[PDB]
Amino acid sequence: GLPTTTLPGSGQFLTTDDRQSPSALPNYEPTPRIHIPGKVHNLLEIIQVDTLIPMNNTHTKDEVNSYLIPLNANRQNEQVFGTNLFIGDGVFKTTLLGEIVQYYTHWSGSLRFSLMYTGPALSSAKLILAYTPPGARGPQDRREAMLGTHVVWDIGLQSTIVMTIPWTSGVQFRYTDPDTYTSAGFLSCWYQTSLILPPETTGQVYLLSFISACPDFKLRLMKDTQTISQTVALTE
Amino acid sequence: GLPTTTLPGSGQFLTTDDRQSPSALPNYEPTPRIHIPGKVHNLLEIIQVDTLIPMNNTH
Amino acid sequence: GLPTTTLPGSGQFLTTDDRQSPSALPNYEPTPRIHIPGKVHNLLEIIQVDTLIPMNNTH
Amino acid sequence: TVASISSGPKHTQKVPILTANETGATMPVLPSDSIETRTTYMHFNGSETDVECFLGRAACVHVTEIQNKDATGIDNHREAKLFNDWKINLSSLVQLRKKLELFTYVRFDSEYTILATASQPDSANYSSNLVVQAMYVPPGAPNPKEWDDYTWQSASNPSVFFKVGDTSRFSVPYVGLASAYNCFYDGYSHDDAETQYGITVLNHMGSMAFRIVNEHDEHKTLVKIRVYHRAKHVEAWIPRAPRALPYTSIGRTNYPKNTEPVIKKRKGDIKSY
Amino acid sequence: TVASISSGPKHTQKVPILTANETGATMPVLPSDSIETRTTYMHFNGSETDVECFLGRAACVHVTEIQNKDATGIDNHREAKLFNDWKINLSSLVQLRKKLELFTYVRFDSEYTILATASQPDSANYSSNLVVQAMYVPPGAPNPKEWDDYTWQSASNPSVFFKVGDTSRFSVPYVGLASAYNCFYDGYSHDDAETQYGITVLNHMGSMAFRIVNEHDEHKTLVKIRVYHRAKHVEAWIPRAPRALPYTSIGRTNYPKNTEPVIKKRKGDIKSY
Amino acid sequence: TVASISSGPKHTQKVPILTANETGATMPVLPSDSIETRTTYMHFNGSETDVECFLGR
Amino acid sequence: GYSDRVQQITLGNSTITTQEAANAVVCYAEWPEYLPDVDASDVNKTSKPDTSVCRFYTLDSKTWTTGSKGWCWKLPDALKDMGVFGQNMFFHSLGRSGYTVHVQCNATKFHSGCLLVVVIPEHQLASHEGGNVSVKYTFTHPGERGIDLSSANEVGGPVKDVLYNMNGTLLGNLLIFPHQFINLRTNNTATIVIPYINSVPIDSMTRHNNVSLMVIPIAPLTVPTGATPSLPITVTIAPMCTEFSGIRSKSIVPQ
Amino acid sequence: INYYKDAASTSSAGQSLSMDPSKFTEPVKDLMLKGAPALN
Amino acid sequence: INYYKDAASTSSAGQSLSMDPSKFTEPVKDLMLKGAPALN
Amino acid sequence: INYYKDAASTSSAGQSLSMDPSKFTEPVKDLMLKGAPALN
Ligand SMILES: Cc1cc(CCCCCCCOc2ccc(C3=N[C@@H](C)CO3)cc2Cl)on1
Ligand SMILES: Cc1cc(CCCCCCCOc2ccc(C3=N[C@@H](C)CO3)cc2Cl)on1
Repeated sequence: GLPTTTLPGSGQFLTTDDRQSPSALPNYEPTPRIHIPGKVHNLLEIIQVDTLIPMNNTHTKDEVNSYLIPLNANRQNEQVFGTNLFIGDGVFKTTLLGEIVQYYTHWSGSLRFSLMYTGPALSSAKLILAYTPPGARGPQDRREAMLGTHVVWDIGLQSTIVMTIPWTSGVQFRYTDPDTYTSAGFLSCWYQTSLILPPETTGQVYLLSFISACPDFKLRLMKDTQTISQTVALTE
Repeated sequence: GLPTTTLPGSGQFLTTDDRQSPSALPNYEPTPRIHIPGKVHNLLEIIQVDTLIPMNNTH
Repeated sequence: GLPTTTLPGSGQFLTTDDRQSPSALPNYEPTPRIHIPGKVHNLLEIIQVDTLIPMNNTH
Repeated sequence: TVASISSGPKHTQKVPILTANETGATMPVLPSDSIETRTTYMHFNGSETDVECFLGRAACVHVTEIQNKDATGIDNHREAKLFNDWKINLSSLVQLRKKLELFTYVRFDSEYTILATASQPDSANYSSNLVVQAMYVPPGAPNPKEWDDYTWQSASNPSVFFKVGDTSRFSVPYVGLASAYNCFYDGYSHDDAETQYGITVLNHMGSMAFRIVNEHDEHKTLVKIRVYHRAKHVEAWIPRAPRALPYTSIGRTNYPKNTEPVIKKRKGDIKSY
Repeated sequence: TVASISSGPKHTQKVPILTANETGATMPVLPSDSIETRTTYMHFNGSETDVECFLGRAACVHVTEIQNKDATGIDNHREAKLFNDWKINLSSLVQLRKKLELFTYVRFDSEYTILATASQPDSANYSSNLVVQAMYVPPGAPNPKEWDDYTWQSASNPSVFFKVGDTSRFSVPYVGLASAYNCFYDGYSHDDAETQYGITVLNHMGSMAFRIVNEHDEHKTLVKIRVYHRAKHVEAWIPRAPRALPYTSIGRTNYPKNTEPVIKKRKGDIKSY
Repeated sequence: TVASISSGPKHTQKVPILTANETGATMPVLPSDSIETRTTYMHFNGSETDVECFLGR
Repeated sequence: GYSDRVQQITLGNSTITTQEAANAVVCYAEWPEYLPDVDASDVNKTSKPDTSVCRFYTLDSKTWTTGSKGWCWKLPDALKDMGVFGQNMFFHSLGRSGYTVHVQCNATKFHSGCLLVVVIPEHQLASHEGGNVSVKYTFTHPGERGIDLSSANEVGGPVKDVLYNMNGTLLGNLLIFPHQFINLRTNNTATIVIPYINSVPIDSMTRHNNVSLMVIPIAPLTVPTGATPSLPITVTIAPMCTEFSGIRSKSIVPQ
Repeated sequence: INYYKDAASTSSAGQSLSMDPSKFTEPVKDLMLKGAPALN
Repeated sequence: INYYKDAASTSSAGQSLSMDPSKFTEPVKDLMLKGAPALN
Repeated sequence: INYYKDAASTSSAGQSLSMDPSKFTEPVKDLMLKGAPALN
């Protein structure tokens, strides 16, 4: 008989501990694995695939239309859309990125925001996208917007433009749940010159917008998502 | 005295676990084995012998 | 199963003991350290800096 | 590892930021393709986002309850909770369910922890000490009918006996019939016109059965069982869109009617911040 | 190591005891610069004044309380202490606080011990055996609303279940967002005219939540939770003046008005012994 | 270990499927003696049918 | 002078040419291949009709109009009646296959509109009834007709709400599945190569569909002034590396 | 590691991995070859 | 040290440290180079 | 022997045995020698 002493914590059950256990089914042989395409190893692998952002959130019931950012022909100087960058809330929240970020407490890294244009091929347009780093207000006019991170996008044969929100930060991690100290800025978009439709054409054209994370990205300290809850256990 | 911590499951009895136990009969000597024809090792050995099927179940 | 005996003191919590514990946050990666001037290692380092004595205590 | 390299002004014919998303790719664009950057290192590995880590902590998967009371004159033990049962599965309580259904096929060993606590809602002199016996009843094996049937002998079926207030823990290998468990299944068990659709049809491994071994004392004792499940040795294939609407049933994808808009409406314009 | 060397009479032009304190230095003067000494050795290392040792013992950081009782008809579990909560921090009880605030920035892993004891202030037949469940709820994660919400499933959030009367112990890595925790912060969360000032703004890691897993017995049971915290792997920068006045609030430096003189007045003259 | 070997058409004078059960033997006939098979491996050892396992709980 | 843009796919006795492609997607970066022995279980030699089943079948055409919500086809169902592919299907106990899907929609440089073409492995549909109502067989086996998401709820059928993918997930996140867009201004076809994806090495072709192909208008069709307000969309699909096993009597399936 | 002195006290035995059905499936005195006629 | 005989009874697995998003982010048939035109 | 995988779970650290008060006691820009005049 070897002398032992038990410490504080004996008998506790910590849902996060990782130890060995007896197998209830001694000697059982599991089914062989066969090959299946698509294996995922890290959630970091999947948040780099871009998905659509319901940017046009202004509706009243969920609709395919809140994915469409409208553009008006012949407007000059004006603003196309605006949003803050609380990736865990608001427009971002239902996107795959938003949806995964919510399983973690802290995030750090660059984001990739792209816009794909869908107007007739014989039209043309020049837009400016601007990222405003924390510390200033959402820009109120392009002059204000153009003094921060921006890209003049020229609509052409190449249909999409990929803007990166480079990680601009004092503190090396931010909260995924919106927090002030930890806030990330604003994203706005304005006409640089203006949309022009060809003859025989009319109305609004739309941009689709996507979001995905750069390879830069870090997420840490897992927790429970506000995105799902329940009141009684389900049954069959 | 070596410091320990006990985990969840301590004291449980799992009918399928396989561990050592003290022998109640210390030092006892079992009867020698003699040879007996017919030893079975796997149930897989015996399910290969065919047996009759009551196919005509209608009684 | 290895035979053990527990000694007096089992289960006690001594605020001054120093042992290992399971991490509640398995696999979490702490923020990198950056350099900060001023690191203290011993209280003996700081009690050698002189400070003023309110000698005139009479107020 | 560098998180960003140093990059300076650019005036090229080589534009990495113009792409064609119609192709289905997400081109790997970085901050340094469109602003001037400085070197910085990652200092991070992505350890805690590994799927083994993501699915590897215990989650509550089931809460049931049984009572110890005089069975004298009870015509239906099962019905008196003289020993309940659970048609095993992992998608009754939803926190863990949304996590698993981020994948289509999943393969893992399970580690179960079972916590049992007792309640004595009406006048008792004391708290008795009950031993629970929770045995695994696969498909094609007698289910117990009374709380003390021959079934409980469990001569071939793994069973664990632990005390109420304590916890029991053991681990079961991956018992799936195929190479992975389906998280989803767009099929039937056969081409029947009325057979059920979905995964309740593949997913079946019979039910787990609990009872108190103790005979009855003078008062009644409620024992409530909580089963926790931790995946170990995880393998996951084919990521899918996360669950947006609430769940209604074990094993079907169905969402409730007149549900509410899941996308938050802006308080303001598209232009609003 | 010598604590003092041998030194004899001196009649020099080299005076180590005259200095200019206006410079900000504390010149390293020793007994042997001004009296005749003999050799003596230190016999000591300064082991127990290491900051790891100074901050490394468990200190009580929080006492809360929850009760097990029939929740039937309770409109606000939180309010009935059917399961309390603690907005985590380390500066409510002050013994440990004064110790930490001897430094400006501090970095360490935490080891928590949680002791839970039960009380039955009014007539009970017995002492029941309750299991506590204390789960960690970070910022941006549902807080439980009832004592038995889906939240308690805690499928992704670390939770520990232990018995009242026992102790639970686990250790959490340094969870700060920056490189160190600030002990002090002369800033705001943004340039707002009315935002709060101080460190309550950086310092936030959501709250810890406790509940009893047991349903109710016939009597009521008070369970009082004490959280102890031990720093391990300590790193401290920039020493500061010790706290002289009493504390009034978590996270602000504020002292109470009409406080009392903190320097003891002489009973006698400056000349008094 | 192969569970089945590959086997193709047969037109022989050597018929493994005709036997005389009166002898008391169970002749070891396989799928590949009477249909055309493809190779497949066992992936299994028969561990949990060992008598030690069968009587050992 | 090779462009990403022009392409030719020849499979069997049938060829497709596109002069306005946008590359092609190969699901999960894997190309269809036959079933290796190491992965095999059924001992039966399989049948590989090759060129008689691995050719291009063009399903009947759809009409995109300003009110369209989107269409959904299931595989192998959509092909249950195409030539010898279909016969083989009803006649063997088990079968396995990959596909090349080519979705076609041309317009002019004055039109606008953008379709999402996506392949979803194991697309288990939801009942519009809620609760645990099932979706009857016939409803998930529309055949070449596919399911029309702008048709009305029917009884025993699936829900046809587009912002929810017919299963409780948001349209916006379908992009995690192999997919390609058809943006009239860029593109005129979409091509996806689908490797066989299952948790078993071979399965039944009638009780289980292993992918749904979905074509969904996202930016509404907008025709030039006084143009007819609609465009046809055509889907052509070719089984590739098909294998059938366990031949017999010929399945009889509901309805 | 055995902690105990007696052999009965050790854990379960380990798989025969013996397996030879012929004592049960082919106990015939003159050997039968599959493919050759049963009765000559 | 494993104390138990079966593999299911061992603790959690250890980090894939595999990580290759290209099956998801770039499943295109003809390789796309960043910087070169998307559609030629 | 660490029984646990993560570094936070190990016991207390071990004595700096670093000790250098000069950053606090003599942060002067031009070095002062004891015995030499303070102000020259
Ligand atoms: C005593 C005792 C009691 C027991 C029970 C052993 C475990 C039996 C159940 C096997 C695990 O079952 C599942 C595994 C995975 C999934 C699963 N559902 C999908 C979403 C994905 O995975 C479901 C079940 Cl029921 O063993 N010994
Ligand atoms: C179950 C379970 C429960 C838990 C909780 C884990 C610990 C969470 C809290 C993290 C530590 O928080 C702090 C560390 C340092 C300081 C600090 N304040 C300044 C004076 C200095 O340091 C404050 C807090 Cl709240 O984890 N698993």
